[PDB]
Amino acid sequence: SDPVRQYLHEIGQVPLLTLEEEVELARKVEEGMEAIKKLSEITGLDPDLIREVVRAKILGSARVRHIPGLKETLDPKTVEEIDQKLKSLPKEHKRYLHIAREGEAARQHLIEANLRLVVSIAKKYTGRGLSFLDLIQEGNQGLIRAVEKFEYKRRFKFSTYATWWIRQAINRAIADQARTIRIPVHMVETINKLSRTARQLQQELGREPTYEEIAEAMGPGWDAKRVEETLKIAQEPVSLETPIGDEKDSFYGDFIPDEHLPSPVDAATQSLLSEELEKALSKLSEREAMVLKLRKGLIDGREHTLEEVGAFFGVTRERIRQIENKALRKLKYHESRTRKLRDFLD
Amino acid sequence: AAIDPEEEVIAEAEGVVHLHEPASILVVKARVYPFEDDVEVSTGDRVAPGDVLADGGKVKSDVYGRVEVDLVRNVVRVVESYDIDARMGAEAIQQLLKELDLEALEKELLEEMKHPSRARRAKARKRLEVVRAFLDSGNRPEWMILEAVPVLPPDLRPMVQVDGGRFATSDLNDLYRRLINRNNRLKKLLAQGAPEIIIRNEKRMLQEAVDALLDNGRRGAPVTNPGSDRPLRSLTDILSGKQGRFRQNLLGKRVDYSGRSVI
Amino acid sequence: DVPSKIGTLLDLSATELEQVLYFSKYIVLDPKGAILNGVPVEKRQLLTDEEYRELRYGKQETYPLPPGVDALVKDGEEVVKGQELAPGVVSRLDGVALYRFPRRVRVEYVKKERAGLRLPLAAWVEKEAYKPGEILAELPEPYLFRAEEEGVVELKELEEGAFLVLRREDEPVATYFLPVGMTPLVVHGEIVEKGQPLAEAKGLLRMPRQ
RNA sequence: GGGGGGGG
DNA sequence: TATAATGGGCTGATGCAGG
DNA sequence: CCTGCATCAGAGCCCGAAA
Repeated sequence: SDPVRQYLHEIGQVPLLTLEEEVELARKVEEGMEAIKKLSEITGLDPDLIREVVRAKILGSARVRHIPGLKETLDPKTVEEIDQKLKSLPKEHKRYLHIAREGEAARQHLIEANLRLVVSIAKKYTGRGLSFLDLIQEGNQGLIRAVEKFEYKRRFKFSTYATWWIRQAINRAIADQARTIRIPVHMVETINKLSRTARQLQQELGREPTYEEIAEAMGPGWDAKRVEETLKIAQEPVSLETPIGDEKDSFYGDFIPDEHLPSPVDAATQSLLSEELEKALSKLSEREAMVLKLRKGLIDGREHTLEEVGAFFGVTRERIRQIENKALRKLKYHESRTRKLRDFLD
Repeated sequence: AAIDPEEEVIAEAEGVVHLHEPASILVVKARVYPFEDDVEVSTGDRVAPGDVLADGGKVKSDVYGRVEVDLVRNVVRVVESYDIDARMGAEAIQQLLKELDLEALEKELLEEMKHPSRARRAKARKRLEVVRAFLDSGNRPEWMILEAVPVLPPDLRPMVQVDGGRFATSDLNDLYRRLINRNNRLKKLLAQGAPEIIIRNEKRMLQEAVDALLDNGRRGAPVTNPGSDRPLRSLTDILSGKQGRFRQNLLGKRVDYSGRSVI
Repeated sequence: DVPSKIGTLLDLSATELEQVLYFSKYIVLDPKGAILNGVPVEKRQLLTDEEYRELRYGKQETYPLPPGVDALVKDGEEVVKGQELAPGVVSRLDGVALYRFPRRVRVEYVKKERAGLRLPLAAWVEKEAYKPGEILAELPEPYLFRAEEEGVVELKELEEGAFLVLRREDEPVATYFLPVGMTPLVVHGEIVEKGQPLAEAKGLLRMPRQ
């Protein structure tokens, strides 16, 4: 009924390896990858595709899907065809198929056997915006790639190498998902630094530093305006559903006007404008008002400058610019009488 | 064999080898089937009694199981175990509901309706009310689990710059983000063939992401914003209650052309 | 929403619906003839994790043996319920016991040498070949087997019985075999002349076990 | 796993 | 990318396993 | 068969509500 407790129970199902079982599994994983490389050349196939076909049958047909990067759609048709060529090889060649498949069988058990390691690393990274289980899965993802690059012959215990990749994958995960406005991983690294810097500053100054005292504590390149624009970037959004104190019947979002949609006055004002905008072009003549109306555009905005006007207005090219003015100034006398457009100046 | 060329043991001359002092002894219930020549099934495969194992068909398997090719002991193990299909999750359930002919079910439950003890009468009715509900409606029971989960239009889940240049955002966005991360990472754990204990864990977390989006708090701990005890308000929360859509904006609104004063 | 609409359509209880949706139990879609605890697996049955593993992956168990302690059983040996495997180890499973990591490899090398031996004749047993443990001679009284070359002795003792090899320069002059009941009276690296007793032969003389 | 200072 | 590190901190209405 | 017995969804309106 509790999701943490159940996963802690399920990883307690795999016993942890002994030094020989650990090196055995590590051993077979690496030898299995060397298997698949040589099987690429015998076969004329692609290591990744052979890797997934070996992969398919160890796990069972429970999991069969298209894997990103492989050239063929990976469905039971092609894995049967590709498997039976694999099995169509001489006994000295097909001994390497058997090596691959126990490769991936060991890799699975090597992963499952180190799941408790991820938990005890992840438990230290709580309270940074990712949930425990979200941490674990990201930690497990590092464990998976620590298995694929572990070189067992350096004789380090596996715990030692895996811890590096786990912590690497957790801290990426934090820096990439924790913010509603996702920001680049290195930029969060800088923000986190400002805070550590300030905290020690405050810790010696006995009061909160100003941006200038941070700026110099940051070294060259840092002034106070850059401390200031770094923090405005670091700012996290707040919830529309926040209760406005009282907690009874008040949401922050209820206090926020919608400034996108026009109000009834605005939509009426914009209608009113086009209404007397064209009832003013047609009152000199609509033709020279059509030339000018073609210049700016009631609905379209048809505004370039010199060239296209070479085509269809009715005349050639510099004349439209001239009747531009005469429509404009006939408009301007036309408006000294119909001075009802002054008000639109706001 | 070993790390470096040194410390390997090579055999000095002709001789026979005996194994002593194991780390430990693993007893498995399996069948051993030695082979002289080439082996025709690779390790991991599952097989049934009588299936061809190695040496062009002379050696075969006695039991149902899955194959373990020992190239040291040059013998094909088969550990007895079945090609059982047993599933977990919504994926299981979706199938089982895909696999329901409802008219058949109706016929069978009607037959149970002619039975005393009234209790069997009673529960065959409740089941048959759902059966008939789908039959008349045209809804397929498989639709009670989602493959595609819908996403609400963004202007209904806004993220707006309020007066301050600050940003303010609806809770659904964080409930969607949690969903998207988990779907996305499950997609990658699948392509990378992670163990099923790992895939199982994420698959269940995916459910809980879908369950907090649709009706946070309904089952299990309510998901909260970090450093807040406030349950995020999910779609159900929006619809329902005194502050919900119906009672707060559909059965009654604020209005224009109105005003208030002391009397 | 109670009663579950999915639950009722399927005749799955509240608890049963949770367990399969939240990955606490399996539910079978095609038992492919499985059987567990004596009863065949029926469709739409719910298996725990352990149940699922016993049916899908098979049963097995591995048992530590104390360091240095050797097993009362050998590799590939089929075992019964409660058969004993190490001085403190008893298996709780029938099946094929498999060695994990042998710390001790013993390779018995095959050696075929020709070696000589002289005994009385009233005391020898005549036959064309002797195979291990077979009686070789019986002496009424003790007979002293004498060197028939001069040389340095290289003594090679086996578990029971002995080999003797003389040689001048580094070329072996002689290879003698001392069976059981024949205790060498020389030590390795000793030099002996012709006819010095190399060993005493007492009573029954047999070829050793190996 | 459901709730609060003031006015009527 | 490599010492090792391996299991969390008040009410009523209705549908149920149990005397 | 029936009852304890559990699990869930209810709990007045409008306005200031001092975040």
